[PDB]
Amino acid sequence: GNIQLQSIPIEFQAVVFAGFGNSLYPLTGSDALPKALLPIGNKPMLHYPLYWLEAAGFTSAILICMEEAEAHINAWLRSGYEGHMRIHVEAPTILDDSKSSADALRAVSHLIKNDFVCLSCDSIVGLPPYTVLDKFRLDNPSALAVYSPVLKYEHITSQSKEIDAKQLIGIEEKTSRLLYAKSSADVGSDFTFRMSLLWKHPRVTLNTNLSDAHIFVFKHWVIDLIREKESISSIRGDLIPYLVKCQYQKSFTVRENIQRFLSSPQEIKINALIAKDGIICSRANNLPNYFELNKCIAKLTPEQRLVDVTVSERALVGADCMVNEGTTIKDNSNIKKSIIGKNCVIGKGVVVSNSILMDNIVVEDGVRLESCIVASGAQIGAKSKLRECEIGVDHRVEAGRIARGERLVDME
Amino acid sequence: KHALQAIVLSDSYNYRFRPLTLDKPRCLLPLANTPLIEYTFEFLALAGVQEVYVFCCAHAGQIREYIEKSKWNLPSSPFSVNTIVSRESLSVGDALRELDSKQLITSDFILVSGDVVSNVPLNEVLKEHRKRREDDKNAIMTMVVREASPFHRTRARTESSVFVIDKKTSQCVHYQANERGKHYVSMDPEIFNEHEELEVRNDLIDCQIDICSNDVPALFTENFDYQDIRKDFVYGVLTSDLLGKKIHCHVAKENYAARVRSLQTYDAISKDVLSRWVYPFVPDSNLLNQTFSYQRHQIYKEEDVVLARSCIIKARTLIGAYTKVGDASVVANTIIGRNCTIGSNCSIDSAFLWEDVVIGDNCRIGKAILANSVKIGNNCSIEDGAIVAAGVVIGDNTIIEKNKRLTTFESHSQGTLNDPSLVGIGGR
Amino acid sequence: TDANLQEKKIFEEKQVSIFSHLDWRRRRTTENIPKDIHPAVIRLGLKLANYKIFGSNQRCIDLLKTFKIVIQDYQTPYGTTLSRHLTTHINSQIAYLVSTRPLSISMGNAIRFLKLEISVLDIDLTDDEGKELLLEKIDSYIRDRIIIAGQVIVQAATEKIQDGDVILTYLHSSTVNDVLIHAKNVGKKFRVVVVDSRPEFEGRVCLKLLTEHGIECTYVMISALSYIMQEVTKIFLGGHAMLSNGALYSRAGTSLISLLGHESNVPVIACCESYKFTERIQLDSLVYNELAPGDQLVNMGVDDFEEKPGVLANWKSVKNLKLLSLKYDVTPPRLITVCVCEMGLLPSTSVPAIINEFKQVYA
Repeated sequence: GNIQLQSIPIEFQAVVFAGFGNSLYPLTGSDALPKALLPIGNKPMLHYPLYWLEAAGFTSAILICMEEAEAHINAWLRSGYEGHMRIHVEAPTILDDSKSSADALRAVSHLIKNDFVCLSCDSIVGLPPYTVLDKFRLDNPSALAVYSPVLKYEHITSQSKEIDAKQLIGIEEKTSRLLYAKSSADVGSDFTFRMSLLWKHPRVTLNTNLSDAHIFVFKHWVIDLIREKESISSIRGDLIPYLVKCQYQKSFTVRENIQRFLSSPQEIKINALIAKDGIICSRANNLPNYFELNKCIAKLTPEQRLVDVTVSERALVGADCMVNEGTTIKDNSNIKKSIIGKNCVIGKGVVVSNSILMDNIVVEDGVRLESCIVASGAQIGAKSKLRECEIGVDHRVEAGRIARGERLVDME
Repeated sequence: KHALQAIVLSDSYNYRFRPLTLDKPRCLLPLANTPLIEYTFEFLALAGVQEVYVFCCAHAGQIREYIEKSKWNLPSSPFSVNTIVSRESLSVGDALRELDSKQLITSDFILVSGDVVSNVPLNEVLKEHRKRREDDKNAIMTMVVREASPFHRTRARTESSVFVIDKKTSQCVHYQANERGKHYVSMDPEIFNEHEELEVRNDLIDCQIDICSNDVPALFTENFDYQDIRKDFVYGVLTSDLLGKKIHCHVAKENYAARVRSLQTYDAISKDVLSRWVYPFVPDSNLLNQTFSYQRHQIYKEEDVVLARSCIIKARTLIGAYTKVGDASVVANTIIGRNCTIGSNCSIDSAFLWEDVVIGDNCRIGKAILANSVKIGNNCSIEDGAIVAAGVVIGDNTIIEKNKRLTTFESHSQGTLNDPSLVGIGGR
Repeated sequence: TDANLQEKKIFEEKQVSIFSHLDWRRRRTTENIPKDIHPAVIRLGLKLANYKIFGSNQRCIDLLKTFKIVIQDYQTPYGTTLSRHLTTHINSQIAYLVSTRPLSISMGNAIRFLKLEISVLDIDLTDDEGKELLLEKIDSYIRDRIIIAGQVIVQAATEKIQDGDVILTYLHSSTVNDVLIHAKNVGKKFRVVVVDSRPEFEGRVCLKLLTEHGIECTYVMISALSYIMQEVTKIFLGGHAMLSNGALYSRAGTSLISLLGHESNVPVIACCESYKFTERIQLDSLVYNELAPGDQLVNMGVDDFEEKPGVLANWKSVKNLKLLSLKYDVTPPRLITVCVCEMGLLPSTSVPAIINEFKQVYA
């Protein structure tokens, strides 16, 4: 039907990713549930980067998935996704975690006609979308990212799983342009700065407080570069710095052919320069890799209301917690500062504090879950006492009491 | 209460101005018909200084003579000035290590490694300095610099440097020069764990004006190897060689602050003060009871000045008193001392003339520096980059090539007395 | 929208303040945007509200070659033909394209022209037929009315420049810049005076442009006019539009420039293009104008809003104290000695006849 491309043409198309859950080891193991399906507001993590797009004014977007997860996603896409957009799904057989984000986008080179956006399944944002596009719509840059202050964890020092380690970003405040961006481990000797850079934009501010949210917006032409340049594994890792070294250091003169060929957004007047900027604010905006899933979820206090279709017997208590559908709490058991997914069951004498419960989980009688996180289908025996522990998928633990550890199936 | 001290470091940058420093010290040569140190002096007075000491290494008598007879010796002087002599070619630190050896630093104080033209009220910088001091006594030195263009015509290789400051607390955490063989900028990332928001700046001008605390001279005695402040000292601090202590940078965003040091700086700064950038430090304010007056297009004249009718005066040019100018002669973008005499039908462009200088008819001159009381005959001609000394008269129908400095005494340069100079000699 | 309500407040905004009527309402964001809007319009829309040194003339161009793409990407529904519906589509563009920044006169007249040619084409021509001539009709409207007339003016304006002049401009008029730039290449001996003013110092960019051609220039702020005018010999002015009475309509200080020039007996040359003329007529510089936000005045120093903790920063919450800044005023003809249009050097009062020399060309 004449709905989406009749009167007005399109401006951009959106792509989102699903990268195996790499760093989220105790939760991304089994193929029963993938990264993009882990709940957050008792709602799967994919819901948020999409809600943005839909609210941003997007009738349909594109998702990149891995064959091991093309099944359940659609199943959730066909039933569960609260939104209204349409999602072309693509899971090319070429995928293999040795081929990171950019390589995946590389395979879907053909389905990109206009300028485009690149979110991830974990691009949890509350940032108002107009502030992003209008910026890109105004400056007409060759690229545009986003960054936010690193997430302040209410908990402090449990384990030094540095998530994304640290990212040092150097920008020029007025022009918004981005001039430095590289992770720590790549340069640990002496942090080089080609002074030849400074003699333009001699004012380079740079923060260590900032983290990425994996929001990017590019003019179309770059997609050809991804095709021609096979040595681009991840967008963050390879692409962005590859662009920033071209913003100066003109000896980096692999031909800028891709600019000239008919890609004019029609009179040839933009080839003068290539550029990219950044943008920040102080709102709900960051990127979960394990450690944040506890916090990014905790950031869903905005849900300041009620529970539905559940059964909590008298002599029980639940307050300000977030609990999804169908689950059950038996007599004499308490929940506080904790969230619980779908259709889980929790016996008697149980106590769950500051803990995160996935979907379809059974909790035997009289246990304690002090600030733990448990995957879907898992199972826990009675009289068990876990603090600061994780629980793998579909796993059963019996009567044990251990802290700090990450209990999981024997898996051999 | 608190005695505000300050020390000027003359002679320490007597290098480039070799051909004329032998005539008289550089602290005493006239910038715009006004000696250098006066520009530095009123700056000092503008800082509210109450006590000043000056190191000397050349013509100390000739230096002290002016000082004793200067207006800064009178009771109206806001500060008592005393002079100190030492070895020649005074490398810094040796001054400081000699300084505390005399024990005369009451509290915080300032430092100037030469002669400075500026007009910035430092009174703010002190309370900006004494504050963060009174909580962290390891606050050693406050550096003041001028925000400008990276390619600014006043940013020279000596000042062409790169600072890295904490955007919150304005603390310099890394510094390096800009020598022609320094491609990369490197620094150890131990700072990031101790600093959130940083700013890399190349748009600065190392005015080399430094607010120094009380420990500084004694620290130099504890660290005798330090000879250059901007190379040995600060680097030692940032490298934690000199440990547990930190400095601070104050970036000026208005008014003017530059240091006369190179021939590449004199001409520039001279064109600055003429462009009013150091108001009120301008000829028409007439600090030393001169008789100057402003005229449009930055033309400056004094009383009792002889101008012909056919003589034509372009822009950006000043003229000292008692000075005559021949007929049909053209002066443009040059400064001229007092009591000078200009021949007829001559062209003077972007030159620099001093006291009672004589020039004959038909002479073409550009980008030249003429010392005190030097005569040039008619039909002569100079060109861009030349330098003469006192009395180095030139005979009629003569030509001088570029960058060919002269002198009146044989020591290391060329040229002698009378007519034959480049072609032919007058003594060698 | 709120419709008559938000259209009744406007006609309630008629009280003590002599600026009660001046429409302050803006839209600097794409929030809550409608869907009847072409992308390239939005970019242009954001350009208007956010660009500052732009659009004495470049708007009309950037608007037109954008309009082509709109009609190009447009296609009429099967029911009605082309001309029966195109205007309503464009009407929905300008309505958005107003809330970003009110229309110039150069833009408004072009729109009034485009809506005409829409209503006059013959129905026989199909879509791909009907579109193709419009672009030419537009591309001609650009070359005939704008660029050529510029080159004609630049020639005619440079004609009355004399070796030894000292001429004065005020806040970067792309036309008058092209004049002085052209004047240097022909070898005319002169030098220029540049008058800047607060807030957004639109004049320094003219200093940059001229200096990048090696022109003896002089930069002084408007409050020093009494001084520098003695030096000046001629005054050039590029206007936003000229009025039916012969008054020149340009930015804030355009009047004082013409004023002191008269009281110093220097001429006021108004370089403006014919289509900018308007049958409109106004006496005081307050009936019809356009506001710039007063927040930009808070900037105390010499830079755009940056590290400027002005003591006024809370004026929005201080009663009896409200800042403002018009960006257009009306200079009467008695000061303007001549306007130079592509019809030649004309007395400013001779404008409205030239407008009548168009309704003859157009039926």
